[PDB]
Order: sequence, then structure tokens, then C-alpha cells
Amino acid sequence: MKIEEGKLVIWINGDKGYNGLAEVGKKFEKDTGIKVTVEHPDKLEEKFPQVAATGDGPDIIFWAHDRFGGYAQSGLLAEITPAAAFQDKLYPFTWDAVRYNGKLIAYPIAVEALSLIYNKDLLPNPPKTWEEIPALDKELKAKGKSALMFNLQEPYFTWPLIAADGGYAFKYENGKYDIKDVGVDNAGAKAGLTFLVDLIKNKHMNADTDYSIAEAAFNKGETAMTINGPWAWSNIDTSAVNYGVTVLPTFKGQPSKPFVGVLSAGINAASPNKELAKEFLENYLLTDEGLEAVNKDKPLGAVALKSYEEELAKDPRIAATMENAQKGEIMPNIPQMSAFWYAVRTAVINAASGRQTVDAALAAAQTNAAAEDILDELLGEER
Amino acid sequence: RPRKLPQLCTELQTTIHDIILECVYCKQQLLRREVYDFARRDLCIVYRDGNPYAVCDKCLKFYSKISEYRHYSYSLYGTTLEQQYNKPLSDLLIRCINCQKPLSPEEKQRHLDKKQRFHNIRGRWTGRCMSCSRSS
Ligand SMILES: OC[C@H]1O[C@H](O[C@H]2[C@H](O)[C@@H](O)[C@@H](O[C@H]3[C@H](O)[C@@H](O)[C@@H](O[C@H]4[C@H](O)[C@@H](O)[C@@H](O[C@H]5[C@H](O)[C@@H](O)[C@@H](O)O[C@@H]5CO)O[C@@H]4CO)O[C@@H]3CO)O[C@@H]2CO)[C@H](O)[C@@H](O)[C@@H]1O
Ligand SMILES: [Zn+2]
Ligand SMILES: [Zn+2]
Repeated sequence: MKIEEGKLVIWINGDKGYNGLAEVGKKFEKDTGIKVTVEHPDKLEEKFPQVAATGDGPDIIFWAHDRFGGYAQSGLLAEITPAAAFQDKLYPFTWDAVRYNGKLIAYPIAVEALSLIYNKDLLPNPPKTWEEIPALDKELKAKGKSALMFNLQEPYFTWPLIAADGGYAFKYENGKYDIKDVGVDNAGAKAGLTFLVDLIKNKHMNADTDYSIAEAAFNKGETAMTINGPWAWSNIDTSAVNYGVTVLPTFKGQPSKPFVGVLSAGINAASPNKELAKEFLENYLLTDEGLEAVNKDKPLGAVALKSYEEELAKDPRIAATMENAQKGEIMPNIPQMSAFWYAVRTAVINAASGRQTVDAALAAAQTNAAAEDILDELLGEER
Repeated sequence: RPRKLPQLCTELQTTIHDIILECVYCKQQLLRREVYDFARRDLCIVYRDGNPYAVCDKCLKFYSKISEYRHYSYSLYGTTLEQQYNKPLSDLLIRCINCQKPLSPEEKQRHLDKKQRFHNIRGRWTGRCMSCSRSS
């Protein structure tokens, strides 16, 4: 049906603290009378452009900022105009993640980066280098365990290694992305993905390992290390594993370079509730009390709100999160990012499974990541 | 870097009859027919890693259909296009949606008369040429 006037419907991904967010929604309803419904649909980031293009969907969509430029280019997001006083409550670099063509298109919530999570009982001294892992795995397999398991189905998790020695998505210069300069099939990207494929070939990882398999193995104490973000920590807590969160291993002496996401809340351009959505987001969610309610459910990472982040920063897990973030790069928010991710997803899976060589997989992905833009050049108006 | 096939030929010291071109997407060699069709449709040479590429028919049709289905948008009558760019229709690049050939001045003036709109796809304006409007 059409978006309902006089309430708020929120979409947020199923790995985030949606029950905590619903608690913020209950506070809003208690104070204002406005009911807040929080949902976590499958593939919400693909559903949103479909249903919002017909004028339907949630009032507010949560996702990392990398999806939002495509939404805004399609006219699906309302322009955000907080007062200067509210803008100063959040870190400047998080506003930049949600700025598209000079306009704010979402509220930033929290900064996410992958870290190395390790079992302190199994592995008191986690490795500093990727190159140590195979020998470390041989050692741990003799103890009935293994060194490392992480999600190999989503390119988010393998990108830090691909980027370490030179891979990049779109070249960034003068505050701008050149979609003609894609770095998916260069020598550094090939080196990183080849190292990952060799780990699988040498029986240190399995190509089929996904989020659920890796999470279960680490939280059952079967593997010494995983790679994951802050949303995963509270399940590890309840599994009673004694864990640490630390800097990602280096590859060829270079830091792993995670793509940093800013969890962001956009307002549907079709919402008849834009004023209420702004009141909820600015004055209920983006407060100490509101972010704490979400954080208590699933940890947000380093939040955009300065007053609360200065408390979270004292947590060594948050310090490690931001150390890894600072070595990585903030994701572009340009419309081309989804094509980039779909392209690299196929490349990593095809290479990991041996269906394609590393070179053929990444050569295909380099093309797919820019297919639309290549078509624009072919059909454009030149000489 | 030459953007059009004749200049690329006048720069590798060859002709359109002889030039060997690969598709930007699949890297397969173009058939000679595809080379001629590339030039007649006034397509643009694209450079990747400093090398020139054209496009084969299969990939051009494949990614064209994607771009149409996945970047649907709006339509305008020619007079509005004229107002919007200030130039006459004959001065604007408008391609056939089906064969990608630039519309002729006659085909564009025909669109105007029949009160037919042009269609926007990812910032590209399209119509339908007379040849693709007369086929089994
Ligand atoms: O349909 C067959 C196919 O379905 C399943 O995979 C598909 C996904 O279900 C679907 O969501 C879609 O995923 C795309 C996604 O739409 C696209 O936006 C891009 O995703 C990026 C994120 O945008 C980016 O923010 C980041 O996501 C992080 C997130 O920041 C973080 O907070 C946390 O939630 O972890 C996320 C990573 O998991 O990274 C991802 C990229 O990894 O790219 C996605 C594709 O990789 O499309 C999938 C493929 O269709 C099944 O799993 C699959 O096996 C089936 O073949
Ligand atoms: Zn081709
Ligand atoms: Zn035609």
C-alpha cells in the first residue's frame, strides 16, 4: 500500500540492532503518539529502489552510505537539511559520506570497519601478517582446530586483502572519483586475490565458507580467528569466547585496507512523514540515549555522535575498529558502487572455486564494474 | 587519443578494411561487418589500459538492453529538446534505440511531425530510425 501518513516505517538490515532501534521507536511513540515500526526485510537495499520508485516503501531506510548515491540519482531520497548546530554534533567525515552532489542525502549513524577477531585462549599472539597464516593453520590443525574462517561469499570481507597491495575501486583525486580509472584487475589486486585463492588451494580455507559458517565456527571455539565488524561482537560475548579485536594482518608488508561504511538513515522522497522522520532521527536516535539503545542490542562501531563516541573510544575494540578504518578507505557513495560490488562478488567466488583464474575473474570484474560507463563512452558524442 | 575509427586508422597506418579491433567488453575480435557497422553508427573508440577497443554486436545489444531495462526514465517532444539545448534537432545526437545509429535530420523532423517523443536513457536521447521502422 501507499506509505501511511502519521507513523514511521523503518527498514534496517538483519545483522544490526533492530530490536534496540524499535526501543527508540517506542520512546518516540510514548512521547509523541507516533507509532514506529522497524522491519528487517531480506535484500532491503535492492527492494528500496524498486518500491520507492513507485512511491512506496519505508519512511526511513538504513544501509551503509555506499548505496545512497544511486538512490539519490534516481530521486528516491529527500534532501536532509539539519541546522548548523545539529551538524556540529556529528563528526565531519561522516557528513561527507552522505553528501552527494553537494547535498546531504542521509543522516550518518555509525562508522564500521572490519577487524581481526581472535580467540585469546587459542592464539594469545595473533599474527601480524597474512603470510604467517598457512603455517599458523598447520599448527592449529594439529591441535584439532584451524587458524582462520571468515565470510568468502561477500566481497566486503575479502576486499581488505585485495586492496592491500594496490587494488582499488575508483581512483580518488581532487575530492572526486574517476569512473574511467578502476583498480580491480591491477597487479596489487591480483596479488591479494591470488593469496586468498592459494589459502584455499592449500586447505587453509574453504571456498564455500559464508557468514553463518564462519560465525558458528569462531563462536564455538573451533577456529582461532575470524574477520568481522562490530555488529558481530555481542554474539561472541554470549558464546563466552575470550576474544580480542585487533589490526588486520598485513600483506606484503602493506596494511589490509577495509572499505569503511557509514551506517546511514535516508528519508524516502515519497514519504508523507518527512518532518516526523527528521524529528525521530535528529532528536531521538542521534542522542546518547538513542544510540546506546541500539548499541546495547548489536554494537554500532564508532558512532557519528561525538558526545557518545568519546565514551565508546575508550573501548579497545572501538580503537582497533578505527585503526583499521584509518588504514582503509571510505566507500564512495556514487551510483556505480553497486555495479562494482556485484562485479567483485562474482570475481572472488569464481576465483575461489577455481571456475576462473584470478586474472580472468578480475579482468571480467574490471569491465562489469564500469559496463554502463563504457556504454556511455561508446554511444557518446565525440570526434 | 583518437575517438573515431578513421582517425584511429590514420594513426595505426591502416584502413577500415584492414584494422583489427577487439570488443571492449568480451575482448573478442570484431567481424569485418562489425567494424563497418561500428563506423556507420558513429560509435566511439574506447580506451582501456591505453589500448583502443570497439564493441561487438552481441555485447552492444546485451549491455544496451540492460541499460534500457535498468535505467528507465522519461520522454520529451522534440521542441522541448530544442528548447532545453537551444540547438536544432539536426544539431543534437539522437540515436536509434534499436540499432544505435544516429537519427538523420529527416528522421528527427519526422518525429516532430508525427508528435512522437524521444526517450531518455541514462542521459542519452533516442528515437527509432526509418530502417528499424520498416522490418518484418
Ligand atoms: O540472488 C542470488 C544471490 O543472492 C544472495 O546474494 C545477494 C544478496 O542477498 C543481495 O543483498 C545483494 O547484495 C549486494 C548488495 O545489494 C550491494 O549493495 C553490495 O553490497 C555491499 C554493501 O552495499 C556494502 O555496504 C557492504 O555491506 C556490508 C555492510 O556495510 C555491513 O554493515 C554488514 O552488513 O556486512 C555487509 C557485507 O555483507 O559490502 C557489500 C558487498 O559485500 O554488493 C552485494 C553483493 O555482494 O546481491 C547478492 C548477490 O545477488 C546469495 O547470498 C547469493 O549466494 C545468491 O547467489
Ligand atoms: Zn563483445
Ligand atoms: Zn535503427
